Amino acid sequence: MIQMQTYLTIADNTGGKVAQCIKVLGGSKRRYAKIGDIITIVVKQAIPNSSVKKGDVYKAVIVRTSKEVRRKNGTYVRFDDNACVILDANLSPRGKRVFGPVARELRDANFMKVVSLASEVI
Amino acid sequence: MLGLIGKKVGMTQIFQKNGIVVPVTVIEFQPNYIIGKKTVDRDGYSALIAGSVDLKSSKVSKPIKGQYKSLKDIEPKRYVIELKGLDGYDAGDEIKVDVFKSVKYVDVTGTTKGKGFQGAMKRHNFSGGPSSHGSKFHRHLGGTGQATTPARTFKGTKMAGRMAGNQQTIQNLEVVLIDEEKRALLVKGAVPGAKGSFVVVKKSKK
Amino acid sequence: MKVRVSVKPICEKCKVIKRKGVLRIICDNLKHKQRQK
Amino acid sequence: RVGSKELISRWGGKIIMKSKFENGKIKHYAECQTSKNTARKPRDLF
Amino acid sequence: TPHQDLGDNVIIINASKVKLTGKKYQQKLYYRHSRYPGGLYSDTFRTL
Amino acid sequence: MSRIGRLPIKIPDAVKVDVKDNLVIVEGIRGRLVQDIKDSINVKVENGSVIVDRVLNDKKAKAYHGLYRSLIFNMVKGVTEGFSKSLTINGIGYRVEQQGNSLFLSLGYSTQFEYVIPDGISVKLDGNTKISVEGIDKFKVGQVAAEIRSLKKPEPYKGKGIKYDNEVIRRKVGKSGVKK
RNA sequence: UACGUUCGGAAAGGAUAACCGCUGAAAGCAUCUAAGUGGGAAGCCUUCCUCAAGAUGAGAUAUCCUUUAAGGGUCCUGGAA
RNA sequence: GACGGAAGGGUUUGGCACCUCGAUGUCGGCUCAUCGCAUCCUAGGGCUGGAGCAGGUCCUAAGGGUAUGGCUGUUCGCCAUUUAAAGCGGUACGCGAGCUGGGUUCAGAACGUCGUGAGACAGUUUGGUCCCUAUCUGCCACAAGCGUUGGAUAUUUGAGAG
RNA sequence: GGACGCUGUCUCAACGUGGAGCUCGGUGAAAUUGAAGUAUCGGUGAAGAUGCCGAUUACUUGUGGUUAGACGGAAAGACCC
RNA sequence: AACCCAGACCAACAGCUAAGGUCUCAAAAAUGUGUUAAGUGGAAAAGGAGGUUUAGGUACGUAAACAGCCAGGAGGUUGGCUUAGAAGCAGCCAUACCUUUAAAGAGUGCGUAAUAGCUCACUGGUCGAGUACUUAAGCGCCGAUAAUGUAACGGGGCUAAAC
Ligand SMILES: [Zn+2]
Repeated sequence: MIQMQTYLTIADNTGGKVAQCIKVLGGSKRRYAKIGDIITIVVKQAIPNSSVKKGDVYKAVIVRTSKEVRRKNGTYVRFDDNACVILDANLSPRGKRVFGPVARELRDANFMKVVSLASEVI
Repeated sequence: MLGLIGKKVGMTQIFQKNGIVVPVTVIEFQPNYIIGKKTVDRDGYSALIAGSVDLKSSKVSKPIKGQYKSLKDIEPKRYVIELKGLDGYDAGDEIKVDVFKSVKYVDVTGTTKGKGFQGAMKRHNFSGGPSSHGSKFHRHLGGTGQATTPARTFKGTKMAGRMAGNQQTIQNLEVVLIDEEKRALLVKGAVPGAKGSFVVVKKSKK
Repeated sequence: MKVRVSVKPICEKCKVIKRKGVLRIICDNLKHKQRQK
Repeated sequence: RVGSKELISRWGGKIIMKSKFENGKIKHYAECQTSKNTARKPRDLF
Repeated sequence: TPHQDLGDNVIIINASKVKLTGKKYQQKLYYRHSRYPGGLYSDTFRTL
Repeated sequence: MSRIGRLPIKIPDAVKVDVKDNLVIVEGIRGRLVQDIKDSINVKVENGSVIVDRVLNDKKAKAYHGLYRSLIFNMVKGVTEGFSKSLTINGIGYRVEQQGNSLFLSLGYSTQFEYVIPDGISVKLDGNTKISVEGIDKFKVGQVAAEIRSLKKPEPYKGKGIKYDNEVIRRKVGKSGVKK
């Protein structure tokens, strides 16, 4: 349940460490993004001398949320912080590695390469 | 249209074979009998009168009693409805629950839960005023009309008043399970009415 | 196309007709078609 | 990709769908070769 | 007398065969209003 | 009025015509056609010929004169020789086929069009790109040919579509005609 | 209670706007129109849902009762109201 | 579509001083809408110097929808992300006996300018009470009495309406 | 003015508690008040109609809610002259 | 209230009239001759315009007018050129170019780099008398279009119950 102004952990090795959601894409009054949705983020904090500067606007995909969402088989998975991964123009991960686990709705949202680069899929 | 008088037992969930959960509502079907018939040349239209769970013999008025004089071994029925344009049955018959065995979707009609005198914010999803910044306006209507034109409140303006209690028919409920031995139907989703209220289940229109 | 108030023939091949109560111009040069507003 | 769902009936047939004509009225409509049941929209044949 | 009711009663038969002149059959409108806002309903002679 | 309204109607020998109570029946070798005639116009059969005149001289009657003359003439030419209007299907992958009393059209759309043929009308093919509607009534023949054409109206860039054979399609250019 | 779950926004038919016709005039031609005859839309009327015979136009009908009966109300214990 | 001509709309800025000074509370914002079509998008077309795609222009059509933030009291405007599209007007420039007082429009104080001065200034900044238990009409709901032509108890056709 | 932390201020509201409101019993006002078997729309009119014209709607009478109107009540407008 | 008719001493269950009307609501009309198809009547401009009634001119004709159809629609001569190309058709000067002359313009339009090609004006047959362009008067059509509800005859309705 990421909305506008939410802070997120960037979970990849581009350089950013904190991002802020500034828009939820795909819908007119759309207010919440869930796992596997694409948001527009601004970078609020980055590793020094990186390829990603603080104050740039990118698109990102949500990989962990702290609010559980129902699955078909009745199981709910609720992480412990909200985290996203930056994307380039092709809607593919800009980075080369992903830190920590991700949720398996990326599988269905067709982010197979994010899933593969993740460490654990829950 | 095939229909039955059932009782909403409650809700539960079941596990499909591969693990997918389906939330279901359970309906229990007391025996339903055909009490009479309505004919186009005598009543103006064709329908079958269907009845359900019995009444206590101390509280059946004689008009109701005489309604069942010609029927054999059919006690008076508390819930009576009409099924328009149906055939294949006649007075004294009895409808199984299996008439839905070939049906994929159903429609259920019942009396929705009553919520009493309810305000606008619950009744019509009205937003309210702010709860701070000096506001003295929390869950009131706001403005209702215009100034001088029309110098009245239009008919149908939404205000406070009673909420709920109407009939309602919900459409295209998937049929999950039929259990003849326990006289039960399991549909997927919600069904109007409180526990123990009586619904009418019809074959879906679409 | 040229929903106008003054409908006039443009070339000598345009022709004037009246249909269901409106005045119209019909021609082979479909670019010349017209109806009164 | 969640694999492109083969456009199938509930009776195992493909739904090829066609265009009837009748009396100015042009109709696009659904058809199954297994069961020959005619409707309009393949909603009604899953 | 206009005060009181002294005239007779009338039964009209064949009321569906009244003939009109002009284009009234297509153009005469019968209006009604439900008293709700915007609830103005028209009905031409044919349909009515 | 004008000479078409008064021009006499020849009757072929094989063709019979009869008038009675605001109705006309024309029975020929190939069929029988009927028509209504309005009160203001009178139709007469004499000397193996048909004549039409008007009781009044209002403009409605003036127009009716020619209208009914022409209709009865087409009503007689039909029962003797029948009417026929033809069509051509031009374009890559466009096809027409016949099964019984219906036609199947492949016209680029993602569905193959079936087409019930109304009664009283026959359809003739020439390969799979040429059609000819034949029948007793000119009105019906024109109607059918028109509705088939409407199934896929022609276009000016390449002539693709279903065209009347007698029609001439004005043609435009696309890319290479604008070459500088 | 939704921050939840489930379902619904169709399809089809009739008359039609703009538009396109067919057969044909007035005006030997031509023309969708003047006689007719048609196609044609998130639009209109049916269709989906709710209310509805105080609709005084007060409907239809199945049964009970025939000088206070049938039946209803009050009282009391209570609800899914 | 140059230069001109003929009209509508009564929303902008005005004219006029006809209703109102024993009081018609003035600008925005929030909540709540409704109506017009001169249609922002979705729908149905005509023509293009319309190849397709993407358009331009024009006709018909108001059923539904027509965004969130930074700045400003702001209407407006600008800017950043969007969306199939982020329409134009009326209704006391909708809506204070519904809310908000930021601004406008009191008495404080200071600054700029003018006046000898007292003071003045649609010049600027700050502080600066928003009253009232609903009689009728209107509307949102539930009942009492009564009629429906014998009196009651149930099942319903349906005008009409949402 | 900006930053950090914190939060129902907001998306977005829901539930619970306490005093009123609701019913009954006792006690018991106020301002206002020419009356009234006071419907609406389209028009006209001292130029925004409960009282007029045309048309439409509406069985009779209460109670609990909400103020759109009666240019509401309160202050012989404080602004202008 | 201001326009039109008409100056109230009082009473009457008397008559004739003005303005204004005579289908009905709502006291009062019918007959004759024309127009109107738009419900115009029952709002309005410029302008567009084979609406129609009536009247009057110019073109034109029983020696074959208009329309349709069947043919010709030419040559000298790319008319002179401008221009890179103009052949009838980017454009300029005129066609005071005659000729076999049916009749054929120094070519009407479309389309061609320029031509070609397809057509027109004109003329011959077929058929057979009004046609082709204007003017005057009476009713009409589009133009005609805002917001609480048909709302610009009072309404019902009316093709006269309109003028
Ligand atoms: Zn032309």
